Amino acid sequence: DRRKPPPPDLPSLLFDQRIVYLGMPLVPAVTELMVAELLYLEKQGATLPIEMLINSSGTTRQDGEILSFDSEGVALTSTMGFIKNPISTVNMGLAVGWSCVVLSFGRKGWRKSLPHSLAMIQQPRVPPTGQRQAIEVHIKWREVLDYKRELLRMFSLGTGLPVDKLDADMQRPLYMRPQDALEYGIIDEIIEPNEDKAEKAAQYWIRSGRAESEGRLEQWQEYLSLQEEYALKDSFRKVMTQDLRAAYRDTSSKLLKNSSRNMEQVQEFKERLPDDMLTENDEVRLPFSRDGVKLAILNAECYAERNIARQVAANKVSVPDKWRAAYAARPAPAAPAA
Amino acid sequence: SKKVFMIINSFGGSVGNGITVHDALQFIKAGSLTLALGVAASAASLALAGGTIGERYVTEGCHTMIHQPEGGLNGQASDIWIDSQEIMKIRLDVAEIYSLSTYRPRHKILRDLDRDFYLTAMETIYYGLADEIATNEVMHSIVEMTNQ
Amino acid sequence: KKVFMIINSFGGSVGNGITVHDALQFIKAGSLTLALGVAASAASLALAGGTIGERYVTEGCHTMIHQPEGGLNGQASDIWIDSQEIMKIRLDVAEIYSLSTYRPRHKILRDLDRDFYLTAMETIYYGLADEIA
Amino acid sequence: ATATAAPSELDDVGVSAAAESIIQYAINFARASETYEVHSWMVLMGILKYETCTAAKILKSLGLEDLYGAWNEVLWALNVCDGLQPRSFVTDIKFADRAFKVITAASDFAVWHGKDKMYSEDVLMALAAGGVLEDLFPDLNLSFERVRKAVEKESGRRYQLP
Amino acid sequence: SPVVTPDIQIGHGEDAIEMDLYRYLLSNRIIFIGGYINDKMATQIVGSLMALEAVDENEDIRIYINSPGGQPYSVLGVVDAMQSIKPDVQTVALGACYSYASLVVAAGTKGKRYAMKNTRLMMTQPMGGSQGDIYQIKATVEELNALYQIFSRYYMKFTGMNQDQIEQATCRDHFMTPEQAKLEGLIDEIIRGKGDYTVPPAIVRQFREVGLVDDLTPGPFLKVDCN
Amino acid sequence: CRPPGQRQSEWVDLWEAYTYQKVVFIKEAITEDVANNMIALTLYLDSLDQKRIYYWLNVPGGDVVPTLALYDTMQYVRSKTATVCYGLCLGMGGFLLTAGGEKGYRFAMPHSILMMHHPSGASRGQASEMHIESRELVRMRDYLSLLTSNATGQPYDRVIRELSRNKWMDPKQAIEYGMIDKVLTTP
Amino acid sequence: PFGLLLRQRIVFLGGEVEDFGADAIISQLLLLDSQDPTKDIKIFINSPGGSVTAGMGIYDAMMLCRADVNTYCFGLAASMGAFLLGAGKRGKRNSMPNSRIMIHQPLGGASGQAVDIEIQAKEIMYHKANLNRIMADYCQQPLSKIEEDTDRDRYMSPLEAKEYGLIDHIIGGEEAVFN
Amino acid sequence: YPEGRPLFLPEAERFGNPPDLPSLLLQQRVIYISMPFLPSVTELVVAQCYYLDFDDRNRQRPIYVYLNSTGCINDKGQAISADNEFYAIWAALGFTRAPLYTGVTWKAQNQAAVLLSAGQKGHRYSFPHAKISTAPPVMNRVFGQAVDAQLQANELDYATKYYAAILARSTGKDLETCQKQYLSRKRYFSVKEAYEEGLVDKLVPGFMLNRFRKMQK
Amino acid sequence: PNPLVIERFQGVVSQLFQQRIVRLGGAVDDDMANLLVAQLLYLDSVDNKRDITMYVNSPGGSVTAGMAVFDTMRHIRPDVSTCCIGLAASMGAFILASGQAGKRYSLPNSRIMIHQPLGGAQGQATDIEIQANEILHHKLTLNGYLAQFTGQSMETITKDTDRDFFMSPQEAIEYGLVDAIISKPQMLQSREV
Repeated sequence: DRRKPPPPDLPSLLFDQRIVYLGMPLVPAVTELMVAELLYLEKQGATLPIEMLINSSGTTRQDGEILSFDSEGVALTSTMGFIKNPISTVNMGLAVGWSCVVLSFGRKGWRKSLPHSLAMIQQPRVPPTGQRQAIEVHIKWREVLDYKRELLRMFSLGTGLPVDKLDADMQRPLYMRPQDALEYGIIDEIIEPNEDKAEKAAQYWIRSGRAESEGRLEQWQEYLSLQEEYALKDSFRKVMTQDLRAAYRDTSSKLLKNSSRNMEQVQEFKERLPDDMLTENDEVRLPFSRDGVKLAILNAECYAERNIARQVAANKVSVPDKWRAAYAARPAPAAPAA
Repeated sequence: SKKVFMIINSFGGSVGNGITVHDALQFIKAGSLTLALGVAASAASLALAGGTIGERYVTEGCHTMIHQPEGGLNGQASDIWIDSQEIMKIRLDVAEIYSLSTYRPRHKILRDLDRDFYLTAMETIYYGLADEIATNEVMHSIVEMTNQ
Repeated sequence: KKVFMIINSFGGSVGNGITVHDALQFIKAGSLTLALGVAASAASLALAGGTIGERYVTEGCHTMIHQPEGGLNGQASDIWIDSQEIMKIRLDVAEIYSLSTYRPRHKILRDLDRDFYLTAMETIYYGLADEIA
Repeated sequence: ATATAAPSELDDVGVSAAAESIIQYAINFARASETYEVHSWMVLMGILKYETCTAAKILKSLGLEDLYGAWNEVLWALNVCDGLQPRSFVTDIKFADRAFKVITAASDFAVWHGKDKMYSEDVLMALAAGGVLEDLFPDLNLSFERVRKAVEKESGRRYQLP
Repeated sequence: SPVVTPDIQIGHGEDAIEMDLYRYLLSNRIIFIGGYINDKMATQIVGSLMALEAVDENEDIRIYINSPGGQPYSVLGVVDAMQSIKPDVQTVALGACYSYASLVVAAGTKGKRYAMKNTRLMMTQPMGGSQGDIYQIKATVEELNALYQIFSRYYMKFTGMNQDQIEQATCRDHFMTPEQAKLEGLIDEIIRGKGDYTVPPAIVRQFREVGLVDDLTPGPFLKVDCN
Repeated sequence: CRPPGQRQSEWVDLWEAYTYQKVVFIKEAITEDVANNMIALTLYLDSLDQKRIYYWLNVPGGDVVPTLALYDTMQYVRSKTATVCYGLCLGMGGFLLTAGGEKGYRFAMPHSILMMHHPSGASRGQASEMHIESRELVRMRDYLSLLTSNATGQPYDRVIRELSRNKWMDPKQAIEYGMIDKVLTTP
Repeated sequence: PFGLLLRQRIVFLGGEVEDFGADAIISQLLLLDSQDPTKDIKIFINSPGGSVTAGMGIYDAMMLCRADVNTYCFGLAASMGAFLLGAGKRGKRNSMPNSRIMIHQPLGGASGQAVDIEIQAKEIMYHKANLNRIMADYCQQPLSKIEEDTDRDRYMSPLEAKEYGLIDHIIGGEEAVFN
Repeated sequence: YPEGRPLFLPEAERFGNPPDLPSLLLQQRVIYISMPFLPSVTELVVAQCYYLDFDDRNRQRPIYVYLNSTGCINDKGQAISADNEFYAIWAALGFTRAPLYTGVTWKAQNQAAVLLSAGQKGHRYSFPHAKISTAPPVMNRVFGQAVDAQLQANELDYATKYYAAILARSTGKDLETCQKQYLSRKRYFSVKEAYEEGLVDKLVPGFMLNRFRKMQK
Repeated sequence: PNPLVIERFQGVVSQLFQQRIVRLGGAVDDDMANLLVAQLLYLDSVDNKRDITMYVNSPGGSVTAGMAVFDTMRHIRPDVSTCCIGLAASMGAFILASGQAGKRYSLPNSRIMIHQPLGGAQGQATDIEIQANEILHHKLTLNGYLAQFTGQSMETITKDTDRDFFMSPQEAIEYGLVDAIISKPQMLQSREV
């Protein structure tokens, strides 16, 4: 203790525990320190793990300000591939642009993240040229193509997705949830909160009585009552549009044409009966809704307030004020108005 | 050093920085004691709720301001539709923290998050953001335990 | 003993690349030049100025090769004198590259006409690097 | 544990052709309907589409003789109650927490039933243990004690449970 | 126009040259409202309303409104001067209306409020700013409550709705289509083209709220399920 | 040059480590503030010991008046000097190459860009004081040409005609013009 | 346009009151008095403020007019237009039924020498004392009550402006005034 | 690995004098405020009273607070800060068991003036030619709706209620008396009549005029 | 620049009113759209049967400023013949597509550029999703109107409108922006044998 001096500040304390903290955005001043930090830890041993924290907006700002290029993000992942020790990276909050590329370039199985962190990948930003010549635009576009393909190359080895899949989602800025990053291939597991803090906080609200005495029971009842009224509202919206489709199929049954058999000859020959096709077109069957449930009892509501209408029969010749179209429309026996 | 003490006195900033300080305090094995001075903004009240339940102290002159985070930028037509779903998801993400730490319903958090809602020292204890009113004695034990 | 430096530059004047070029040959011992990310015109002069056999490059690194640029304004006479300055500087950096790539000089002036970029594959074929790290 | 959540337990483990066609019908149905999750209610979708299996004759003795409409009744129940909202793209189709307990119990019952290969009645027994037959058909009273006596009389073998 | 806007006028005659475009349109009892409604152009619209009042007392004075907003007191002076004249005023809505230009098109006479197909209307509470000491903060909230109480009963007289529907609409930023504003009573007649009966997406969301259209049968409308 | 080095046992900065090794580095332009630190450094090394001073220049240009402050301190000290060129010396920085070390102590890299031109100035106001500052700029022009004629051995009438316009030199022509003494090789 | 109302002897006072905009109204007010000293002159005031030096010239121009004057307040009247509102002839003062009236003292900045500060300090107090005693004549109000109401920076609805004595009649039959 | 224990005046007298002028004042338990209430300067004064109550042996020596600032209201009248920052100052200063001896050099504009009377009674030190001002505080630029101006009116409502509660304990007046006397208009106070009002009590200790010292000689 | 260019430009525009030709030039602003609305209703008053040759050359502009330009052409009695000179924009080619079918012309060297409308959102969290619904109201109606003009489907429009897409006059006939190409007959150029 007497021979070893204490660390003078906070980044020197995290340096002694082999913890690299990327808390600054990707500027050229901070990238020369990270290639000096990772190369110094390789000389102290190629078997010790390296802890890495990621908190930056990448090479650009979140509002759209271009402060650097995307090429400094390429040199950051090159030192991770040149090194030969296991690296455990932890995403801390924000991860935009090249900050999630170095998050995915870690060792598989040790990529960690917070449950409420933010991850996003998008296309790199290009500064304006300033009204230069014509042939420099094609070389500048080739500089975009070499840096976009290099970004898709480093993103494919960290996740495993093909190049054509990753290029289509990168055209728009797609934000990634920590629950969504597991199936995408960004991280490997979710850092859980302290279980000792969870059971002590849950036992404090029961013993002190603050979970029921401060009016929480009357407000949580209104949360279940508003969810019950919202579940009653969309169910009434769904039975009305089902009766509209049932009335649409009943009005379509009074038709005498051969337009349905023309589509059967040009399409496939297997399913001549209504059956499943295992594709996008999942045809629902609405008259096959005979539930017969004796548990959904109707409430204390009487339907005697419904008035009596005219109830015009179906065999009528009365037509509305429309343009004439009865050239081949023969009058049906159930619908003479055609 | 089984307990940490961080004085919270700030006007707040971005909502992404308030998420990181709340997730870090609920991760360490040591105890986390949070004391606020002045106000607690949207980036500061998450650190107020990030402490353990039982040792959240606020003074008599302390206030608390809860509001939805701002943002937005200029872009194309479909680019605004992507980030507006993100701001609505971040606003639902901070509503999950206020409903878990204060045991409030989810529909009543978004009603108070819709406008700039200010709180006094009395109604902060009644809401659930803090635990009890701070005094001299609750911080006299803090400065004497850190000497050894 | 052996100097080891990281090469990373996306901009800057090429006149500073001549200062770091002759400083590398002033060292009696060998030099290890390892390029990462972007290598501009001032950075490629330090990349080609190293010892032959110890110039490393990664798979994702690129090298930018272009002619010098300058800003000229003033009287009519010193523009003509400074026009020969940018011409012979472009002829000077062509002779710097020619000592390493073992190519004829007239083909390098055609590549120095416009901006020229190289990936990790044809950098070894053009002699700016040695192998892939 | 979660080591069974892999396609090796559905293909590299000995499963008869009557039972493996039910699980394979549930995988591509979730892919064609653009929701890449497998629920316990869509496992019952497969046993009503393939009437040539032996478990389809158990529902004939229980009171479900109308084959085609009951296939569309659970398809209507999955639309307005659970929802068939399409998501964007998921490569590896994930299993739900309710439907994962149906698969590991059907393999655990086959040790107790005395069958080395997975049969189509084991899918019906594991689905009835979760209670998905009671909520879909409450008027017919699809209890767990009724289906335990129906399979033992049809197959002719006493099935023991601890 | 980024650099300059030329004088787009026409005056032609066999013997003498006529006036420019805005002077000729003002002689035909047509007033144009363009740009920000500050205190300077507020005297131009009121002063032209008093100019055409002395010419004829029975002809319908027409006012064309195309403004993205304006001063709340300068837009207040054009409404009450328009309601204190003899002849009727036929209002035509042009472009967009943001919380102040939607008031003057609703302040027209009943049966003469004509809105186009792609006009944008908006109704909100008035904004403002706090200033200094508490004797002026209490004067500020009493001023914003006075501007809210005046603009509340303006819509009650011209549309005939309830005060609960105004407080639920002017609480947040609410943009209204003319097909929706016809139900609210802000306008009287919708202006369409040669059989132009396209459905805006605000009515497709309104059709989704009542249960007429679902995701399986979208009908002959635009796609709305891309949320 | 931002990371420091060592002298014999402790950490010292890189420019100050060569100060104890009697090597002077000049990397920025010659302005009024950096010339106050250079002429105070020449008097400090002159008071300690009497050896040859080395000057490495990277001047891209500068003013006339602070450059003459550094030139007059080379002849005032009782020690010897030696100017070595690497990179570029433009404007008044090229004049400081020919300040001292005339007896075989002017070295240069083979790719150094040299530049020689007449000095300049700017001062406006009254027409009567414009004649006085014109006499100051004339007396500064011929005096700067007289020092380059004596150091390089060139005739005085050729320096007025050539250095009035734009003139640039490579190290191959700097040998025959007498501006430098030797050229640095690879070791 | 504006020239059509000029031949019908109706002028407009719009925008911020400046020194260049002050004498334009005074020059056209004396031209109407020289043409017809019997016909009334209707003015329209819409001003969000102004200087106390140039605003008093509009008040002296209406007092110099031999014919009667009529005022009309539309839009805003903030600290300068409310003084010119009541300054007309009693019984011929109309306005809009929803226009706002602001009675507040004028503003001013002071800088310079120590003797220079105390000169302009009592100058703006003499402007405050002169504006209070002039506005108390046509309002039929006591001086102690009208000197404290101008200190409060709160606007005035035209409903309570009638019994205050600043205005006489309201266009609209006095039922369209909203609180 | 060893603990970084602090050293105090009975222990650090052998380690020499502090090098910098704020560190001489920190050793003498004197806090000199020469800057208005910025968010940068309020963090050091919280750590200063935390250091004085960290490892003090007696914890009874009076803390001298010398204030010279505009508070949160500048000379032009706008708010460079907000009134909630002063609530962190009084809650941290009054926490310690040591008495608070308060002094003023020149000025105390509406936030430092209520801290001047908030010290220990009987020891309010003041210069004989200073200026004291008590005015109600203002708010910065806020652009909101009608209900947004109401909640900002409640923040200044609690500002006058908290500032009058300090003046009622110091001057010995009622709650409504301090709102009518101090927190109504922007007024100023001299040194002589503030002693009769109850703001200050005496002058600085050891004060003597140079002309009165010549009269003794 | 100097007003002498503006005075000689004001003369030739005034001669265009005698030939029933209106001018849409520069960026579509709020004040310039009001100058073009008043000049369209006047040409109907002298004759309600003759067409109006609309000159369209605009590099951009506001979205709601061009919305008043669109619906005022469909309700007037004569058809409006729209021509593309130089460059069309997102608010420029929407004027080009709003013309009468069979009378939309173009030059073979002009550029037709179409994309989704720009803009931005700033304010509170509820102010973001409301202002996002304003741009999506402008996104769905321009894609709904372009499907009726060109005759294409709804999904193929938004796949090209979401990015900046330039169009050639040779492919504009096959797509549906312009109906014909007005050009002089070429010279009888001899081949190289």
